[PDB]
Amino acid sequence: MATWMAYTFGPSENLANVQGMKRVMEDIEKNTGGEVKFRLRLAGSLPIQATDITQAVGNGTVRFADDGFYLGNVRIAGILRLPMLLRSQEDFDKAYAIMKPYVERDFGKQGVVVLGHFSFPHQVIFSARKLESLADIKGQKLRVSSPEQAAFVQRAGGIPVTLGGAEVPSALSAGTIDGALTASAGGGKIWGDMLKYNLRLPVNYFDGFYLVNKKAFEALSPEMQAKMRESVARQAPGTTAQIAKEEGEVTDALRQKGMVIVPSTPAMEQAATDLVSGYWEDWAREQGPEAVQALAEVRKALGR
Repeated sequence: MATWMAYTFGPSENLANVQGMKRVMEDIEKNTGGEVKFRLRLAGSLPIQATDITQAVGNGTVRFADDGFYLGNVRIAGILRLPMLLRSQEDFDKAYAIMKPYVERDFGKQGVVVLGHFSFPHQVIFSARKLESLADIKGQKLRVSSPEQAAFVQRAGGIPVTLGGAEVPSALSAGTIDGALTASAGGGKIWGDMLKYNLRLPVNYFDGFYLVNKKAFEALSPEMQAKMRESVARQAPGTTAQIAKEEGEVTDALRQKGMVIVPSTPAMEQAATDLVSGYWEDWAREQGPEAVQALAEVRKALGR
């Protein structure tokens, strides 16, 4: 009875997030007995910039999407990416139990309902320079993807360089950066011949939400709403799982290629947390009273 436009921030079909999106949509289609079918378009195939997916879902240009660039529209969710704060999906779950009402409220004001979440692994640290400890970060120029990552690197005595993934190769060859915060299955693989050390400190997750147009979703019968929710809840962890399996595989491959892999340790994590816990509170004050309050609750729940 309907075919819905779907969009993803993934630009090609080989990506684990895109495969996961397909699994979510397949489950929805089966579970609704074909009442809700999808046509998926990949990133760039529609004139929607990645940071504008939430607005495209909210106005119905597309009806369903994954989005990892929602922080511009849902600022209070930035707690979930503060450096060193979350160490596990159990930590995410604890934090999100607190964040959920704020996040659902603010997506809802913008015409969007949240149906699920998945995660990439932690962004960790790679460098062409020796990097086997937190002390080794000092004076290194490290590409970062956010002001929150910049704040971590700066606090660790490094020099953050905000660069997009595409500028990284020539930056490495020219020596204007030494390294980058990224995942093995992200930049690690494609930049791997230009990197030698990997300190697997769990700096922050990159992540996405499964988002549906609120008006289209609320127009479904109660039974079809529940089926759609069930399907996304069932499949979302599989997206996280596939991405995590690939991260492990690529890390093992990088080891065999000669990447020096330095695992994080409890002592190292504690030291790193002590460098940024103060910044979390500064960040929250900049974001306002709700962020301050929510952060207090999250920190109580996580014990850090």
